[PDB]
Amino acid sequence: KWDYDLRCGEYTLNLNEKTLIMGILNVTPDSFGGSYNEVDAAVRHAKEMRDEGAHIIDIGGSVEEEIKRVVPMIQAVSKEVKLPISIDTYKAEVAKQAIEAGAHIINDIWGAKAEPKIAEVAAHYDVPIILMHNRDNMNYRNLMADMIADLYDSIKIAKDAGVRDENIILDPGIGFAKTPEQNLEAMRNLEQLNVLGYPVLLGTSRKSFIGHVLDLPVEERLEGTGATVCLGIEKGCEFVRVHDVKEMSRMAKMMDAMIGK
Amino acid sequence: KWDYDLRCGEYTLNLNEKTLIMGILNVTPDSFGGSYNEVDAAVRHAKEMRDEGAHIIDIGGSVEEEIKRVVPMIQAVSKEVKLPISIDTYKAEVAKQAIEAGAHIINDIWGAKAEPKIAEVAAHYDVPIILMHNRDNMNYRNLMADMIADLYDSIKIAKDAGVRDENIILDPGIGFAKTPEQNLEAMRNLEQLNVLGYPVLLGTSRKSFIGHVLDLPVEERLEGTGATVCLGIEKGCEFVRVHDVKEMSRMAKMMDAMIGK
Ligand SMILES: Nc1nc(N)c(N=O)c(=O)[nH]1
Ligand SMILES: Nc1nc(N)c(N=O)c(=O)[nH]1
Repeated sequence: KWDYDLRCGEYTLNLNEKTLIMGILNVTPDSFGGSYNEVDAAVRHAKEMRDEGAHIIDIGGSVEEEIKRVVPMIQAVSKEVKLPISIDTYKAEVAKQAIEAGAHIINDIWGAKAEPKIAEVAAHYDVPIILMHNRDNMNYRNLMADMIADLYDSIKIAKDAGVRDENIILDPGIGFAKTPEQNLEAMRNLEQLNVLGYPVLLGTSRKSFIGHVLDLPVEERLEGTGATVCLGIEKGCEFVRVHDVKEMSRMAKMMDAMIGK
Repeated sequence: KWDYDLRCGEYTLNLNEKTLIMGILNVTPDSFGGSYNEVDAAVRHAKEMRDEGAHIIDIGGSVEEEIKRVVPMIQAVSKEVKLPISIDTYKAEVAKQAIEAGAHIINDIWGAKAEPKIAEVAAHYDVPIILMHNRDNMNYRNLMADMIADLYDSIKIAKDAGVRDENIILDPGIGFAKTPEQNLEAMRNLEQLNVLGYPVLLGTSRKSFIGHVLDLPVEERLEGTGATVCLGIEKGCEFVRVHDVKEMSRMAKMMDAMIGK
């Protein structure tokens, strides 16, 4: 199905053998970047997730401030944990610094629209970039049609910046610029993103539309996240972005055995 | 989609609004049927499951011995918990007694093949009956083709005994007469059972094929059962048979919101 591998400098991700788990790194800051408690807690937690089945660690970010916070964690983590690191920013300068600091993948929630020059940063360092569906409004003529249109406007910016098709991963942006009923409608029609020809990452972990259905606080969302990850993998997605790495690695793995991936 | 309701004497199950959860009643016997600890523990546990989202309680069974064990639990539970009770037997006499004792549904793991007269018991009391795929051997020419053939031989016996179409629920018998690879193949092709025209119950809770994939003991099977319940509901099934009622009710419910049931 994929005729290539996701190349990440030192690490390669095969896209055929299994659903790839992206671990959401917990970034509780200190009231005082760099300091000992916040980097140490980020490392212990990247290590926990490596040990419970994560294949990528996702590290989330006032511009020079964002860099001072995030660069030290990428250095200490890339050092101490042997996994690819994605950097969660829409700022081109923050992205430049992160890959320089040791990050492998750009994770952009504005899909190169926030700051187009980010795609030039991906182009140059030749890293994979995740383009997420997002928009600054919620006026959908047709939810899925508009979604697929908007993602395509992202791919045009990425490609016009030098980005190779093989470094493009797409993401439906569940929980961004979508009512809770539009979120459930995007889950129900996720297979449509496949027509675009690119690997798909789903990020649904703990989000309010799960609590809208279940009527449950954020710490009570494990089973509902499970259901989204499963429908996700059944609908074709290549990665899932989760906080609960142990549980979702097991669900992912059972789904894989069944769907025959 | 269903143009009728599952009629159960006092209780009716609507088959359209939600995936129906069947709770597996825990039947630890006493070394001495009827006695106080075993009926009391069965009741407390039927009550727990009623409170965590179960819609049916499934009560599982030397023939006169099976009846002395199971009749008292059906009396105390039907009394103290206001849910329909299915009776898990393939013996016609055990089934007769159970419905007389207050049970609403017959749950037959031999699909009227073990003892054909069970279908006469269903016919007469006019109760729903679950016909499970099972066979005393494992020589499949074509797993799904043979499955659907064998289930049809069950429906013929049921119907020839007087059973109305509307009292027939089918079950693919995951974990019966199937290698672990055939179990995963039946999960992957579950939607085929829909051509037969009947509601489908899935029972996958904690079964060794989950541990074959995950390589995990029976008490470590929650996430893998979750994955089967989800693929199950996505593939069209109307009921799921589970031990972990709290967790699977939440998964079921999230899946329902998404698939649009
Ligand atoms: N790709 C991606 N990045 C994020 N920061 C997300 N936030 O939830 C998401 O769903 N997807
Ligand atoms: N219907 C039904 N009854 C049982 N006793 C089962 N056992 O696991 C099952 O999977 N399905």
